[PDB]
Amino acid sequence: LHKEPATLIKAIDGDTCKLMYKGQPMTFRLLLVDTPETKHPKKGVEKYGPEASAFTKKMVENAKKIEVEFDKGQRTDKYGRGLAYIYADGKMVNEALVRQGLAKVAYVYKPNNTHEQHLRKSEAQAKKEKLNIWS
Ligand SMILES: Cc1cn([C@H]2C[C@H](OP(=O)(O)O)[C@@H](COP(=O)(O)O)O2)c(=O)[nH]c1=O
Ligand SMILES: [Ca+2]
Repeated sequence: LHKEPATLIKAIDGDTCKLMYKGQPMTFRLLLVDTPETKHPKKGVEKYGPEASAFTKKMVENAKKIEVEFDKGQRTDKYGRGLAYIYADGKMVNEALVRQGLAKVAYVYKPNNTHEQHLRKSEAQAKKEKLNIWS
C-alpha cells in the first residue's frame, strides 16, 4: 500500500470525515471498521456513537499530518465515499478506535482487507479488556 497526504476539512462522526484529497474535497469512510451511528434515524444514536465521534474528532483535529492509504481493491463505495486506512501523525485511526473498543471490525470485503488481521488482533485485546463496546 502507499500513504498519501490529505488535509482535514471536517470531522463528521467516528468513521466518516471530509478531507481535501488531490486538490478536491470528498468524504472518506474508514476501511474494515464500524463506529456506532449518531445520524441515521433507522439506527438512531447507538451506544458509544458519541464517544467514537469525539475520539476520532480529537485525533484528527490535533494531528500535524493526515495520510490516506487506499487498499488494493475499489477506492470508493456506492455513496462515492473514499475507502481508506487513515493515519494521524503516523497512527492508524482505524486501529486506534478498534483498540479502545469504540468500533467493531466490519465490512470486510476482499480484496480490501490487507490490514484485517492486524485490526482483528486489536479488537480481541479490546474485548479481553472488556473495553467500551465490549464492557
Ligand atoms: C467500510 C465500508 C462501508 N461500505 C458500505 C456498507 C454499508 O452500506 P448500506 O448503508 O447500504 O448498508 C455502509 C456502512 O457505512 P456506515 O457505517 O457509514 O453506515 O457503507 C462499503 O460499501 N464498503 C466498505 O468498505
Ligand atoms: Ca458507522
